[PDB]
Amino acid sequence: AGGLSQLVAYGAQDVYLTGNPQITFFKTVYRRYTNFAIESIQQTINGSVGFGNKVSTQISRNGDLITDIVVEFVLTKGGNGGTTYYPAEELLQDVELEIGGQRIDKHYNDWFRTYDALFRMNDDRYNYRRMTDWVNNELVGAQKRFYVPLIFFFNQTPGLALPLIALQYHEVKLYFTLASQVQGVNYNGSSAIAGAAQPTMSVWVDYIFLDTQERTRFAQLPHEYLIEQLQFTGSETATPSATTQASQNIRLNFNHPTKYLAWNFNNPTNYGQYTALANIPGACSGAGTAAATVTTPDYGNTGTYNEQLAVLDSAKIQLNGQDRFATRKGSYFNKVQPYQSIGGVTPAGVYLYSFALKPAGRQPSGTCNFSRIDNATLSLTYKTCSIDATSPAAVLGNTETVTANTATLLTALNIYAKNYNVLRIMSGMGGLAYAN
Amino acid sequence: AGGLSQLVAYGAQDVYLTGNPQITFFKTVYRRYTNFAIESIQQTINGSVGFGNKVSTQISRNGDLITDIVVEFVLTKGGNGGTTYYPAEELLQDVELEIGGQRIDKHYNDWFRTYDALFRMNDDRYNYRRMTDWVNNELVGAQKRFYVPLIFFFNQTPGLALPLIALQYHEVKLYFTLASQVQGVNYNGSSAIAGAAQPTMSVWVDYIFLDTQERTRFAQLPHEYLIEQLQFTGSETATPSATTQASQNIRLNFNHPTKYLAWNFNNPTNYGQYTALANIPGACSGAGTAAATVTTPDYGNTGTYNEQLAVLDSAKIQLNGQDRFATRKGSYFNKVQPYQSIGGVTPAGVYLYSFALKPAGRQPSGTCNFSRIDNATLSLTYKTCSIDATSPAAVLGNTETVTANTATLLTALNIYAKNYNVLRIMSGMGGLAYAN
Amino acid sequence: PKPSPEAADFAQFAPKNLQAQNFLTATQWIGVNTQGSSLKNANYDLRADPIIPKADVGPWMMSSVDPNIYQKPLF
Amino acid sequence: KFFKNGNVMYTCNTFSLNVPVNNSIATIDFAEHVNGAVFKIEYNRVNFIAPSLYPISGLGTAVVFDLQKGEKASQRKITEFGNKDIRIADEISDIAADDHSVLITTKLMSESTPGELSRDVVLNGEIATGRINMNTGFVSDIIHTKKISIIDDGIVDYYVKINVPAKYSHGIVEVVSGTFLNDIMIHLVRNKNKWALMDSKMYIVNNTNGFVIAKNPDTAMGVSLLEWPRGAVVFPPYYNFKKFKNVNKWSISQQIASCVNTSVKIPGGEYSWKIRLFFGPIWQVQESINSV
Amino acid sequence: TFSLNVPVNNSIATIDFAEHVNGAVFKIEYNRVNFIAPSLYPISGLGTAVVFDLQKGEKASQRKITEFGNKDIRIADEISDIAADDHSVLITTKLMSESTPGELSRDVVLNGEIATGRINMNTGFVSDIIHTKKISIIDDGIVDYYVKINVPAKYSHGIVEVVSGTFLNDIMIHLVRNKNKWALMDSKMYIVNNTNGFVIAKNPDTAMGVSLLEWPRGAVVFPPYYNFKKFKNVNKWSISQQIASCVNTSVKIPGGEYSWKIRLFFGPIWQVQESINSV
Repeated sequence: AGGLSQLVAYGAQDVYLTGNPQITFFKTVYRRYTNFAIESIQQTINGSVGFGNKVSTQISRNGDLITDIVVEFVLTKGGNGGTTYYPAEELLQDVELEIGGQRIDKHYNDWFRTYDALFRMNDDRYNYRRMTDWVNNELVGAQKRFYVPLIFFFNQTPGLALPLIALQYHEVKLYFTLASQVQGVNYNGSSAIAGAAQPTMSVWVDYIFLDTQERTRFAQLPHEYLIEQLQFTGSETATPSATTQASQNIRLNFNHPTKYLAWNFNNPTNYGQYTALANIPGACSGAGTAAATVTTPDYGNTGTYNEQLAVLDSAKIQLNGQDRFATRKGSYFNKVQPYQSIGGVTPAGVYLYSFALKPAGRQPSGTCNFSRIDNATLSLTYKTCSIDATSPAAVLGNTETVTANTATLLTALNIYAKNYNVLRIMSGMGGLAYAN
Repeated sequence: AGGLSQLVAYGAQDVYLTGNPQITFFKTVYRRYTNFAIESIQQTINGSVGFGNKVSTQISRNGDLITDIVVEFVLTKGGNGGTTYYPAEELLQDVELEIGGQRIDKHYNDWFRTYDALFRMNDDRYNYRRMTDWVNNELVGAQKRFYVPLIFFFNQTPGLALPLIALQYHEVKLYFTLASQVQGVNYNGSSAIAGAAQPTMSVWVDYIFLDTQERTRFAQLPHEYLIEQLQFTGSETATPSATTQASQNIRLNFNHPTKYLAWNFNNPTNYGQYTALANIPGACSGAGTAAATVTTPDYGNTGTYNEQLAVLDSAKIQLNGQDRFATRKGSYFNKVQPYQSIGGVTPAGVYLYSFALKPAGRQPSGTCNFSRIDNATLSLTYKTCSIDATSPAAVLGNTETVTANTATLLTALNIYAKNYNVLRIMSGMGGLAYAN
Repeated sequence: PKPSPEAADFAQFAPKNLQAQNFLTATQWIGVNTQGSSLKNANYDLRADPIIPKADVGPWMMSSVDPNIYQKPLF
Repeated sequence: KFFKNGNVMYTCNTFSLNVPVNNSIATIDFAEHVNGAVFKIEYNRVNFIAPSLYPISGLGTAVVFDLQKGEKASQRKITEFGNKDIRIADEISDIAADDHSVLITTKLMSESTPGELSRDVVLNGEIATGRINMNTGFVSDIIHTKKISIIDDGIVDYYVKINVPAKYSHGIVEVVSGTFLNDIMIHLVRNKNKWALMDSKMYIVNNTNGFVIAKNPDTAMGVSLLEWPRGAVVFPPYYNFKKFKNVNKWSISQQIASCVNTSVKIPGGEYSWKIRLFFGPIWQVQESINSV
Repeated sequence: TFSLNVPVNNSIATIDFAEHVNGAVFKIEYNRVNFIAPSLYPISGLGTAVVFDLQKGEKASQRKITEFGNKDIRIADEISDIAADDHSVLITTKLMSESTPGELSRDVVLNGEIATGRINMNTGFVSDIIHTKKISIIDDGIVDYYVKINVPAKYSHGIVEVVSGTFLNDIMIHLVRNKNKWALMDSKMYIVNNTNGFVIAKNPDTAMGVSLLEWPRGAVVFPPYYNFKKFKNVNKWSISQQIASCVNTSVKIPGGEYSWKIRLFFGPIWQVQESINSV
């Protein structure tokens, strides 16, 4: 009576559902695993820590494999609420991973902001904000210990952990470049803030120490890891003024099979600004009041979702001079692509086109082999920058082919490509199997 | 042009990606399962329902396996919007799981809040609150039905569903303790609310009705299930307001393979409060205006994200007199560990340290078995509660090691351990494989 | 071995409604205590402590703390 | 790794009308129940010891037939040009001789009749002992089954199985280690001319004409083959090699092609082999088998 | 066009191939057993270092007219035998391997487009029906020859083989399925062996043996539905099986695939009888 009344109602149309059952949902079996323990210790930083300086962190061989790495910065505010925007990862300007004397990849200030913008997309990006930025309207003088997790190929999943028990003759180092200008801590815009103290930096590395039986195998057998790289060269935008619509052809100097291309349009002096400024709430400093300035962002709200303030009208990607797909408007790459491949929201001004079915995961699922493409380009068409940013009625009520006049400040073009390589581990040395 | 461009541009590195294919993404073969139906059936409750009263349900064999038990309440407000904070969880004070006369598990009001604080943090925390709290600024007298899904080992995934047909000679029953005080329903702060009606409650059990061939196997075959348990005894702290950065070393009493430890510093009067009260928005009743009272929270906003209002400066776990990892500051366990281990937001004041790669999951991924060690101690260093809770310039503007003078109210130390055990079911009777 | 009111004899049916059993559980109910007395004395140091058998040589100072050897050493 | 607990493989194999059909007339089915990790089977005082080290180790009537090895099936999937023991896909990880590093999928049994479903492994691991490379994963994609069916009459039918998408090489049906204490080696010819007792060479290879085999030191084990595949569907001149080797303690072989055919491909289906074994004194074995 | 008015006449026999493709001339020989396919028509020679005819060979044919034993009107044939030279027969594939040819042959109407006697039924010289042949010569001297017919929604009479033997076959002998002894009866020189006949042999001195292997039958319930086979043993040798010898309107034939397997082999009359007696 009830569940039974449905249970017995078995026929022909559910034979292909429950005939000759192979699985059940009501008795799961858990696969036993090699024992291990998670240990997290402090690495030594060689060099002077400070703004604009460079230090080298030497990873010790205290455990057998390396998994998660988190870099701490202790600093204070130089301003009121809303004057900062992820200063922790602006400070962590560049991180370069070197294994045995050769480089793997290099992660840039805005890459960290981009990955967070277009892959870490659920409430975890609030958690991330809490780790890297000021969230609770903190005031001048407040002190906070920031955590900037690194997002290298092995920093999210244990399956690609660095087998340092194998790599006994070739060390792994982390090279850190720190920003000389951090918004709201040392400079407000370009205006230096007096009394800005230097940060305290610490690099924490999570070691896996595992059972002697598999530990011994790790130390002796060769390995091949599905190591992933990030490749990057910065470029320049061709943003128009008014009555004229610009376009430009960027040559994509990428190699090795990719998962996606991700690009943003940046104001060089306002970290994280991918959109134009407008006199609307959250778009510029003082927005909505008589003191509103559309040349200075509301730093804490720098990232917005109003693509009307986007500069990009349309784009298409070419391979060997042939179009990959027909022209799409900028809103396609901002809203449709992250939806079809990842399932989150990408802030305005940041764009992605995927090749992989699951670019968020690490199981290969479709790649563009740029090593076999002799001429790859990205063709960008811009919005006409004719809207008067100072008039709320002008930015909130205009058409799709135009943008704010303040968009002309987005002079830096940053195009990233995420690609595959093979990390080969053999008799104490590790390195990258392909280089193109 | 189009897709053929990449397919012909095939290379040598691709032998690691698309050479000698093993799988495809475009031909999914589905696994046929065993016929079943799910039904929500009301079970009876023994005991007088009321505040401070205890009740129990002896769960009948309506079906084959239990997949999900949800407790529900009918409650009325004793106050206006903002006077409540997860009152359904405060009311469901103790839930004890008994299979055959011996305790298998027991969960606490505060644990439900801790689990929700840690693990259930996406859109589900909002729908969870919709089930357990008042979310629409409801006024005195509003009535709604509340649902408190239980989270024992057989409720989180159907693969751990409890087979009753395998346990015919043992009773399966739940005990429920109903809190004598529920904030915003019977008491406003510490004072009784006149006209507070007793609650109405029902315990719904969702049964699995499965077909005969598998039902026979369930009854006839012995079973072993990998199950979760919650270990818990509460303690107290001594957070200073002045003269010392106090330390505490609390001896832990845990056994069995532990997935993680989690803890908070609670207010024994204000349910779910893990941070200090302050005259800043959402931090206390009337915050931001002259009527602000810093001794009473703005209950609907009891949970916050500002670690400045926490009391924990640092912690480490010491095993057998030696530190298993080096000291971390308190914000580490509130933000970095759940980032690495869970992938969501943890509200301030709730802390976790994992032994596991994926403690949010069901399958074992690293444990600390406290049955083999001699001394498990959690070492805490506290913040000095020496800034003015009523002055935003101080609450939003100070250093890492100091917190609000009101923070000393967080005197209840709640340390939980989540562990594995094995449930053995033989000849219609069950129990635990191991017990200490 | 049973009083008559207990049940109708089961025959000529096969719904598989009820279990066969011995009606008693003990150690497998309560669960095996893995600690024993091994944590009264201690191995705070990490190397495994070689075992000298608990031979109860003296009649007055026997003790009951168990061998306490780690199940698998670190090596 | 290459020594991982297990792996998966995909093989693409197509053909049209260039494949003969070898009728695998023998097949296997089960009605038994899942057991754990050991069998002890007895009937008529004939015991079978089936340890966890691998499922067939010893047997006898208060005696043993070896100290070290029981029966195993295997393959020589590719023997490019008659090369050495490069790819033996044994059911026993004899390279270790202590751990059974072989995945077992199902072990059904009932008293008197155990069965088996297991994967095989590459005997040489990854070490290229020849001039060519061997394989990748230690555990291969071929599965084997067994049924050891004891019949009330005091006889047991031993069924083994092999399968692979394609092979044009040499199969190993049983690798057996019968003790050296079997002085008399004797077999009957299918022409029923005589029992061909011969021990002067101690080099015995019983070809197609050999009907049944027996060995004893006056206490005997009988061997009577029943079913093996053949291209008996249309009887082409396609190769179907069936023969025994008794130059070693004992081995049963089956071969499809002399390392390579002219231009012929392979069914890729299931292969089967049903052999009847039975035990007793020299008299009982001879008296029973002489019935046929 | 029919629904469920046909019995299960189960064609247990079927033919398949494991051979390769070749062009337009085939000669197969092994252990003195040879077949000659000159592409004038599929089979012109057979035997073991002997021949049986010069101009006629093995073929399969149909008798589509069931008007109570009428004359040769609706005879679909495999060979353009009347011309006896111009092989105006479309062949689908000509396969071979060692000792084993295979062929798929599209049949033709024997009489052509003209009527004969009184009536006819013909839409063109070439017909849609495909016959199959397989000749597997075994190294022991036994050769298995299979034939095939497939005619949808039929009620007909099929001729399994037609072959012409040499006049040098004076001794006729057949074995009755009682296996009591061989029946040496040659006084008629025309033997019609029905169900009771098991195997036959013919020889002037060295013999050709015949042993049937498989023929379609309704063996699901063994109904009384007409399933009769016979030999026509005269100088010319035909093997046939009737399903609808008359105009049957009450019950039809499924019209699916039907094949026949016959085991042919050669050797001394003694060896032929001994080979069968042993089985």
